[PDB]
Amino acid sequence: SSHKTFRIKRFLAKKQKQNRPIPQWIWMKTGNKIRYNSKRRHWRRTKLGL
Amino acid sequence: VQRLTYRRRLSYNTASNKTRLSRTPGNRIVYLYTKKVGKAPKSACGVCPGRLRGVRAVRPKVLMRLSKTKKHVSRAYGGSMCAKCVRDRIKRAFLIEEQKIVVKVLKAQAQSQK
RNA sequence: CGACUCUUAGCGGUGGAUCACUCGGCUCGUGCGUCGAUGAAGAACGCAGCUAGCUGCGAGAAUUAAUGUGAAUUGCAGGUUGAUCAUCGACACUUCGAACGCACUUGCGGCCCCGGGUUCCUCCCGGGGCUACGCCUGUCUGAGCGUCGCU
RNA sequence: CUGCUUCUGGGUCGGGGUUUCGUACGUAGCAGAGCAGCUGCUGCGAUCUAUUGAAAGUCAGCCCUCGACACAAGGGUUUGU
RNA sequence: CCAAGCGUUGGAUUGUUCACCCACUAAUAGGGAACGUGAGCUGGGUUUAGACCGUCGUGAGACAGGUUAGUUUUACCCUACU
RNA sequence: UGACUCUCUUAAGGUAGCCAAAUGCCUCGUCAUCUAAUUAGUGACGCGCAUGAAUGGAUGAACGAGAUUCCCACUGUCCCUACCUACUAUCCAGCGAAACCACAGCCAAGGGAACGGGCUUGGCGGAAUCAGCGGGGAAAGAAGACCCUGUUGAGCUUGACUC
RNA sequence: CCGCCGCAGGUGCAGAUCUUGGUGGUAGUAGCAAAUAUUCAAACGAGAACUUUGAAGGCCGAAGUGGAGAAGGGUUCCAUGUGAACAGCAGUUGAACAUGGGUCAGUCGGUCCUGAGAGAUGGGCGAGCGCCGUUCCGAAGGGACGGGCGAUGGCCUCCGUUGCCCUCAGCCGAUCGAAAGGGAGUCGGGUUCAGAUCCCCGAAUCCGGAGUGGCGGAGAUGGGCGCCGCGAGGCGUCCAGUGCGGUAACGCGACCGAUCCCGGAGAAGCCGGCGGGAGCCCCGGGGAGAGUUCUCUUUUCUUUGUGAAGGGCAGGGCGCCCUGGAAUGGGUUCGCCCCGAGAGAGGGGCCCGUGCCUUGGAAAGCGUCGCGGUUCCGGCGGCGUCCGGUGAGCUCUCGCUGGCCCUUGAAAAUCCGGGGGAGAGGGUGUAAAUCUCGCGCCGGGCCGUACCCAUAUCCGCAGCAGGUCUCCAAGGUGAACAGCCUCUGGCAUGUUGGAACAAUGUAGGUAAGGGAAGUCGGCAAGCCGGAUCCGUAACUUCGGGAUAAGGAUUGGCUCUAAGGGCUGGCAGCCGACUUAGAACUGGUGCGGACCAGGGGAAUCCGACUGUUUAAUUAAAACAAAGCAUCGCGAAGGCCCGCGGCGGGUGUUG
RNA sequence: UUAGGACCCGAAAGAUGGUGAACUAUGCCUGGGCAGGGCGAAGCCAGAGGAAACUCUGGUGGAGGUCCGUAGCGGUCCUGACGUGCGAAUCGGUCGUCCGACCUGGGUAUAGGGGCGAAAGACUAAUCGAACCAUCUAGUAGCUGGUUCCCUCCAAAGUUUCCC
RNA sequence: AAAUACCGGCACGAGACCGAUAGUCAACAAGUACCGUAAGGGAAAGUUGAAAAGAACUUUGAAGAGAGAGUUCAAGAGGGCG
Repeated sequence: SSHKTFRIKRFLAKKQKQNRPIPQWIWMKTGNKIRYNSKRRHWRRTKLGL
Repeated sequence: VQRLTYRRRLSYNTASNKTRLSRTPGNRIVYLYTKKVGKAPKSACGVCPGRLRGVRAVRPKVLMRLSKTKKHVSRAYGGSMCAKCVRDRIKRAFLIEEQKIVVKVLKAQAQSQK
């Protein structure tokens, strides 16, 4: 809700910064196997737990 | 016609969440969250159905701010007991304490003939 | 003549079989046989010039010191008196956790000691160290018409 | 199922005819329960009467125009004993 | 007897097929087609779960014995027909 | 018929009442009523298969999305259907599933696991389709919830057996 | 990679409603049909039925499709770019994607408190992890006023921080438990692309603190005496001073005081009637700007500010107080109710004032009309922001008063007043201790704060016709928060368009004559329906039945009469709505839409109201009052637990 | 031929230890909420008629598990719509109740042979005549279904006796 | 003490074992994504080439997509590509 706890707001803060795509210099590496970010987490589709 | 919202998070019509209509210098009506209606002290006697005189009827944690004279009347049992039940107990204190002496003097004058 | 439909073949699709590979398993065998109040396992949240994950690490944070090694790291920039790698013995190691001041809100203190607000001066501010339970040995302090003792 | 120039043909609009409803708005009145306001003239008044079988709609799948107004000899795809 | 061309109905009570009856009629004949016909309907009756009564059973329960409430799904395929 | 009387069964023998009732097998009970006609309803009648007194009997205003019968009014429920309207269906641009499916898909009889799309014997048979439609495919659905069997269970019961 | 000779096996598939993956026919088919609706130009752009802007037409119609929140979501917020995928048509659009941005508090919440409850310790139990238990089988207090003996800081001044020990202490359970209970104190205007009671500006306010207290005022500067001097004043002494006024209710700005004790506030339900004050609506004018003006309209529409905290005044309230003594009883309400326990009448007192006036404050806001800085602006200016009336109006709020209960409607933190009077203070002064009085100084940490809050940010796998807690609530019609229509605000028809107008549907209608003949059955539909005036049966538990049944009436217009305030049996002025009677009048139409009971005679069952099988059964079932049994006097009845000096009924009898 | 998972797939079950009252059932705690009308209980007032006892009359008042009826809460009939749905229970019309045995949000208590139940074996997270999760477990099955190369040679039984 | 046990742990060695539907659930960012309130349930997914030499340039298109050109033994290997 609007009314959050510091532990929950910290939990949500982490799950925002994990929800960004790959840098496009990562796929130019030598032992590169990553196409896209498989763990991208949309807010309609998957509801984050809690 | 002006329909206007709650200003706090509390979206329920509880005794805490009570408002009044207030026209601002912006020429608009907005909710000011009213204080509760304080009660004057009821008598310490316990036969007076009404509440005391000369004491401010105000919410009880405000009493720190109030001057001494706003919280009592200048009398014996001031702001604690009503004038009626004090002056009936000035009588009751007296006429009992007299009646003690009436049986005190009779005690020796009921003994002394034996 | 057709279109359409079927069969076969050529080619092209759809699809991912087959084969060939294999820094993975599985199984047997061997040597060792080591966690923790000096804060474990586990969890949380951070940490990269450009970084989401994985891995790595802890406000010294994809590491510090020392040692060995001897010129890289590398996706892209940028900057031998030891680059970098392994090794790892020195140091450091945020929050929760047996989890320890009391609560689990990151909510409240208690006490001692430092530095600002000063002009030890009591509030205030920051810092620092203690402040859990059960228990052993001793220590201190008082308890009892406990058993006595002497005055 | 039809139409797309006999110097004519369909279309559209107009007008007729037909027909549906029932008398339009404005205007006028010594019509109107009255009431208000001015000393009989003047407001308000549903309604009524006249103008007024008036007004309005009427082929979109009604009928006749010969009156305006354009438009109409074009495009596309195929077909041989 | 040749004979199925053509008709064979409207209703009261009944869930009823059956039956009885009123009234008409030329006549109110009998049947079949998965006891025609539920992706045609209806769901009155039977035949779930709820309930009541009677008899039966110590009881749970039983009862072609009454009673009441009770989800009726799909065609756009192929044929047939239109 | 049996107020009266005796007897039997381990106790009493259904009293007041109510009834073919939500309770009556026979049964569409018999009589009256309602109708032109009533296996319905109501009112009676009780030898009541198998009614009955807190396993409560009888009643009863008010009440009821409870179950019934009748009357008035109103009506397309019907005689007997018709028209209109809106959204569909329909056709089109764009998008675009599913169930189901041995192969499949025209009949008559025959025989056959005794009701065939295929077999036999006759009828016959003409591309590709559209909108409908419910005759058939013993159509789809879901390893019959009926029934029976299993030395398969579970819920419940008790005077089963063992605790 | 394989032949031959041996060796070994997880060694050969069409099936198992086989397992996993892939692809067909059906099929460019079903479908994209819930809540009335779109249309015209233009813009950007490769591209428009869908975007945006404008104009039109509509809808939601204040119990909303509106403006805000709580749960939950967690970046969905905002801007800019993108058009691959996704948004079941499309897209220049988006809650998609990609880059950046965004949540500011002593005052709003959390924090604090306790509620039902949860739960350590001691104790008990238990093979044991543990369980029970929460005041019970407990040495359960680490606090303060006083006194020597000492250490200390400032001229150790005499006091602060203490050390050692005397005297005082119960209130009885650690801790947890509410973002809706309790709970001190912040408001106005402006500002952002997205944040404001949080930022900026301006007004306050609360709490805590102060070490030699920063100053004032209070305390608290009196009364007798013996001298000079026209007189005042004078110089000395005694004693006094923890404030004053009012008959009172109680008032004045302070007005000493401890352990202790008492009390109050916090802190009490639902409902009815009536009143006071706001907000809104309404009525009559005046401005300012618009809209209409073919005609009529002194027109219709919009707009016409003043916060918190002070102070004063209304106006409410009083179960406060004095006079006096009341019957011929009187005062008084809508109802009541009140009185020799003190009424009427008179005179005061208190409390609340959210109203008004005033500081705030016009400087700001808004309305307008006009000038600049082209843009950098809380830009500089001018005019106004007015005068009143109504009310069973609606909403909130305050008060008074009654009803209701075999119902009696929270606790604690925190805060205050009193009762006592142990102490304390100074000896006429530079007076003291002391002050709940006026000002002054400093400080207020931590966490949450964006947005959606529902026919698209939540939960039902989805932008799912489901579900999901509240606040505000305009005008007309009307009994109405009904329905219908409109304003403010919102929207684009609910995941698509176009063209037709077949059958069959689905959702609305209407039907001549008959009228239930249909059918299991009046199922569905239809009739009836509002108000006023008459009239109303059986039965009845006398309450009902009952809007029984059955009639008459209803529009528009135009009058008549009746019902009231207010100033000096009558004049003067202001009425605000309703009722009745009447005339006239239409093609008998009038509750014109909307809203809105078919009725009667019986039977069966259950008294009734209530509850029930979420998702096939709303019933006659269940419950229920009433009635009647049965147990039990506590070492008990009934019941729970593995256990216990265990637990429920039981804060019981 | 056996015992073992024992050729492969398959029960209904049983036991053990855990997770659930975000739905719903019930108790508790603390909050919120409910137009406008009809009927007119006691109390009360005045008047009338009578000798009191008293009997009336018209007002007043505003009672009730009272009635019509909105929101709310429910869910009757159409056995309507829908039935590869908007929806693993919805839609529409018509309906029940709407001051109380009322509706409702948080908080809180009760947990699986247990809970709670105005009682329907109802409800206990789309699960209820014994929830769900993991394990014992590859449980057992006289019962179904399947049981994969070729050629060659031989080739049946459905009867006897005994058997829960 | 020793002989003895050791499907966990830390190192190793090996195999008539499996070869990406196999072998661990997991050869990969696997106890990961996702699901459930929770207990728990629990995946799919290896291969460009020797070397990116990963297709400069020109051209049609709004772009996605092509047409020539080019790289390579090979695009008949064109960034889910033996």
